[PDB]
Amino acid sequence: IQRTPKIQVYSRHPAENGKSNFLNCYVSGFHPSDIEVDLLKNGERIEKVEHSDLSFSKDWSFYLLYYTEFTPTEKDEYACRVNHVTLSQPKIVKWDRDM
Amino acid sequence: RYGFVANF
Amino acid sequence: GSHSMRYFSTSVSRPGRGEPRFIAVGYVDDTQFVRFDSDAASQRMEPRAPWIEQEGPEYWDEETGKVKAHSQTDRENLRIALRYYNQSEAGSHTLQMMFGCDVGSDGRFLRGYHQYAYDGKDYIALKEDLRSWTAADMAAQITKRKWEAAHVAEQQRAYLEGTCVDGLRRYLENGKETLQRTDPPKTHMTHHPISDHEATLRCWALGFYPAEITLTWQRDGEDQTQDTELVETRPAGDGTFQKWAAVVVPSGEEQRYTCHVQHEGLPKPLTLRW
Repeated sequence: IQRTPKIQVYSRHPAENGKSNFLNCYVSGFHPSDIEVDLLKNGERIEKVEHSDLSFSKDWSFYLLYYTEFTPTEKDEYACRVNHVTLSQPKIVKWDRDM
Repeated sequence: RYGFVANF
Repeated sequence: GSHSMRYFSTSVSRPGRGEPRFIAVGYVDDTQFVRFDSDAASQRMEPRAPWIEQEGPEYWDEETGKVKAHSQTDRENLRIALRYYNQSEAGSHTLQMMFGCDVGSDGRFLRGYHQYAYDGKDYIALKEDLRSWTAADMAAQITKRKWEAAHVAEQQRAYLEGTCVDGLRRYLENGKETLQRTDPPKTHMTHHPISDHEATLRCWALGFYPAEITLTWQRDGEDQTQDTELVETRPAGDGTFQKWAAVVVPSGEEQRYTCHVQHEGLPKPLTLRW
């Protein structure tokens, strides 16, 4: 059994420039449980990101939430970078506040 | 309140 | 509605590091309330929501002992798996375990669980009757016969209809205002052209609890099936959840379409239109 991570990058609250918020990367549906997740700001890894306790769904696939406090701006670009044994290369998903 | 398990 | 208590534990062997990790997490419905991590310094069951801290010092002592017993036994079970499958300790492997119970809205016992997966696949599971097992393969059949001779089923049934249910009822009373709440979804819609002739309507639900929610699109009163995209429900990180549902519609026709939002905390469903 090897299962590819689903990835969602999003903010805790609707994003408003200059307003403090939380940037989330939710990874789910993956197996095995070893996974690398980084939050990126303009391509640079953000320091001291936190994550939830390892848990799993009914089909036994794992999920984790990675998160950091951030204050969105007009020009700053955020993304989540994920590496897992099922991938050919680390996957980068951009944050799109207007989704 | 936690339970318990056995060896395989 | 009805309520659940679940403990989810994951054991992973780590050749190279040399020593396996066991981590267990406890939930009531969609609210995590405890964790134990064999890698961590405390070597204690720890609170992960404030409502459980109504419990006294003896709770943390006893729960720590029980989860440490589980940790030892499942880490031993990884080694037993190696024997049953004729596998080398050179590889990393995963053993997942779930147990817990469901009660009704008035606390009545509904259902109990005690089940394992090895390397992502079912290994063994206690059946709904709480009196027999389903073994997924030859290895599991060895465990099944052993557990049958040792009457593990009766032991689990006793826990599941006793301690498990007693604990869950206790939590539902003590943490009543947290666990018996319904936070209804806050909703809005977005619109994205795909081409000159199709566009995406996306219906958003934010800030809701519990996690269960139904987002549906209909054109003129019937389903959309595989014309509708439903994303996995996700945590906001603050104890609430988020979800969206999307439909691709003919441009200029953003009105044959309605988003209906249905959630346990909504007296009446929502109806959204672009």
